[PDB]
Amino acid sequence: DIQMTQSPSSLSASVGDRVTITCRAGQSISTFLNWYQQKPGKAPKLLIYAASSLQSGVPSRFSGSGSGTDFTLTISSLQREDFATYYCQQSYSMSSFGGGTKVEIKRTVAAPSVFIFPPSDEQLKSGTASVVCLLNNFYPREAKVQWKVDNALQSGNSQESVTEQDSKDSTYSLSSTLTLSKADYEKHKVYACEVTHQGLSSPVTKSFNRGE
Amino acid sequence: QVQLVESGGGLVKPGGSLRLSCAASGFTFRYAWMNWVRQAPGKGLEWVGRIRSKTDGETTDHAAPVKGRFAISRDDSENTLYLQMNSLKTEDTAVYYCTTDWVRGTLLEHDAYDVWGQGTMVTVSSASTKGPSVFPLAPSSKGTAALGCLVKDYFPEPVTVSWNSGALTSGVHTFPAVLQSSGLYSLSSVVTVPSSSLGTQTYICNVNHKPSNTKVDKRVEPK
Amino acid sequence: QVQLVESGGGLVQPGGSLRLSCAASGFTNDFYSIAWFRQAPGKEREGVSWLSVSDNTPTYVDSVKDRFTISRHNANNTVYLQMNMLKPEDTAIYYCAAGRFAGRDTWPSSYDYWGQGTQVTVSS
Amino acid sequence: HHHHTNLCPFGEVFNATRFASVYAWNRKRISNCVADYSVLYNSASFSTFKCYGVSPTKLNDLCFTNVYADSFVIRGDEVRQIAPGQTGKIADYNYKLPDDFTGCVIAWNSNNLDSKVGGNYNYRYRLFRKSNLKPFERDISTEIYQAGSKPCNGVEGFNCYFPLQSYGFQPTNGVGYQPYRVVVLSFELLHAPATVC
Ligand SMILES: *[C@@H]1O[C@H](CO[C@@H]2O[C@@H](C)[C@@H](O)[C@@H](O)[C@@H]2O)[C@@H](O[C@@H]2O[C@H](CO)[C@@H](O[C@@H]3O[C@H](CO)[C@@H](O)[C@H](O[C@H]4O[C@H](CO)[C@@H](O)[C@H](O)[C@@H]4O)[C@@H]3O)[C@H](O)[C@H]2NC(C)=O)[C@H](O)[C@H]1NC(C)=O
Repeated sequence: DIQMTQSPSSLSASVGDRVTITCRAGQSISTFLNWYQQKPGKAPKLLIYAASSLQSGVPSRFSGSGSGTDFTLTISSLQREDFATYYCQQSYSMSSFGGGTKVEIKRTVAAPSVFIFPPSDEQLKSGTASVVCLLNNFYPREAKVQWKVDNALQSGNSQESVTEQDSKDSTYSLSSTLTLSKADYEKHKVYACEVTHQGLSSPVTKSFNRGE
Repeated sequence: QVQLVESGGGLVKPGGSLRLSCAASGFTFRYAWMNWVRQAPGKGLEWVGRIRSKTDGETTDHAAPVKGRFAISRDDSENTLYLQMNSLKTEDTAVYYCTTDWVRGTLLEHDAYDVWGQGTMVTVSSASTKGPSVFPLAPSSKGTAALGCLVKDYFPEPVTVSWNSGALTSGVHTFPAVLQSSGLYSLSSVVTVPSSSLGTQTYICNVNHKPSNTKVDKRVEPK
Repeated sequence: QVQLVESGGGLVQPGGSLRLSCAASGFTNDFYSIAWFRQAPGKEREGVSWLSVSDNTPTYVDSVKDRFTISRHNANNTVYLQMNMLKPEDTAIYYCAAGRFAGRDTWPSSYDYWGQGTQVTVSS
Repeated sequence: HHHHTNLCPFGEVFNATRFASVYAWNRKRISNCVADYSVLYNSASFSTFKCYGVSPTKLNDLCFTNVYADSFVIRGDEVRQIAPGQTGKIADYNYKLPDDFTGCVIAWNSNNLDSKVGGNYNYRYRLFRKSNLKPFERDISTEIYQAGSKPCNGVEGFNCYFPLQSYGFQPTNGVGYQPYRVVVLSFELLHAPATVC
């Protein structure tokens, strides 16, 4: 029930850098403080308990310090897989977590691989067309996807989804889904997505003609 | 092999009730303290409550957000931890974890969660369940090709998608769902494969939506 | 066998002095320790001064640090507590205790041998 | 850096962030280092400093074949049981000193480290045993203890109880019920003419 104020909520760092995260308590919590690491889609993993003691089997580059009201989690030299969100938890009165700190890793620029998928005939029987544009294994995260139908620039009928940063090659992947009705879909021939990204000297356009 | 497995949970109406189970294995259940921790989609961890071993009193504590509406019980005879949720709200939508405390022999650090479960999803909403339609994302013609599946128009969260019943894992990206304007979720799962294996290897995504008891195995062939 | 005989208390005005004495008899060697416990009206016994005899090491609590002096006269086998600059706070029943060890302890239950204490009262 | 002349790592023992439960008391052997015990003996940090079979002042003047540092946490009323010739739940079933103990018993109040709002139940002690501990014996078994003549069959119940009980160290406890940290230094001396050492 003690407020745990964690900082910074996000930070960017490269492989080998030295990272430090802070938790400050609204009152002394002695050394009943633990640090957890949560990877995407996984449950949290206990790294450090009793403010300083390191979990059996956790790499040595992790370390914690602190007592009373201010605590520190430190990564000596960062690694690729160390990418995750970190929460601190006080175990003094009841149990409360910190806001969490998302540690974003950095790497060299990587251009996306762009694929386009036509709507399945099984879906066209249902009366809706979904066109999927895939941007595979790129960095940094910023990317613009432009849907063009017969050169008409689309807005209002597409959604994107971005993967959490890959724990191995440090890249992202993006999925854009353009959705038309069957009747609207069958009025046009050329369906394209235009990908602009820092790793591309000029925008890449992947397209198809409906029915070929 | 200390293992915790949560069960129960899914879609439940606002103001309704729901009870979660947590199956304990690999350790003597009646001597471990058990805590519930939840995490809303895209938000942080929130402690729900705690119950001590019967040897230490079997006393319960609950977090302020859930006090008077959630109850933690324990059944040492079945090695099961329970959480009875009542008067549920939408802010109660979260993945719920059961955890046990850190014990390495004669060493002990209570309220340090070192064994977590996989978590179960609880969605509190007035909407109705809908099973997803699964469509192939076929590898086109125009060294490495990409194919996938479209898990469209389902509710509530979540779905799980594998490839070739778990035999295909390398190069798989299963994207986080997006909430469509129709109030339904859509999700894609894609995988990159060599172009030389499109005519001799068969790829099947296995989409599983436990909220609607929907199981779909979808074969993806080049167009 | 082991017996602690106690004397030296009385009434004094705030600021005066007073000399307590603890006579330990029945000890085979010098390997024992003496402590002074005082019991304010209603309070628990609290130690204020210690003396490990075998090594001649005194110890005081901060509240009497520069006002009390503990010593032993090897001839009469008696430990003296010289209480100077007495304050009304010091009013208590002062006991002397003993244990078969070299050192000091804050817990009365660590001392096996006691003597019915002398009264010390400081007022005007 | 490491050299046989560096100061003993007494910091690792006295200032450790966590202590062992008294039923599973820690033992740390101390070797290849130099120590000033006269600095430990005169420290106000310790409320309990009692040596047995040797005077604390001359610890620096003597030669040892081995020195151990045993540590654990008990409650305040139990500190008097960490001494030769004592009985009680701690002296009988957790940590026993021999009648010819050679060394020092050191203790300080650790309420500000080991107490916790709602109770710190990390620290535990053995409550039931069939027989008393031999000196310096350690029993860390958690087998169901059998009271009555009926067998236990590995489960708690009628006349069959778990052998360990947890302290509930709360900051507002009475001093007799507050946690105290204990270090027991025992020595094995060199057989030598006193002329040497
Ligand atoms: C258990 O821990 C306490 C507390 O130590 C605190 O935590 C430690 C982890 C570390 O961060 C410490 O810095 C911190 O205080 C120890 O108690 C401390 O003991 C030291 C040394 O005995 C004291 O610091 C000293 O202060 C003196 C002046 O008052 C000075 O003489 C000392 O050395 C100075 O002089 C030398 C030259 O002779 C110079 O080279 C040094 O650089 C230094 O200036 C030293 O500064 C603290 O006052 C004590 N603090 C408290 C709270 O007690 C304790 O020793 C330790 N016990 C064991 C067994 O490990």
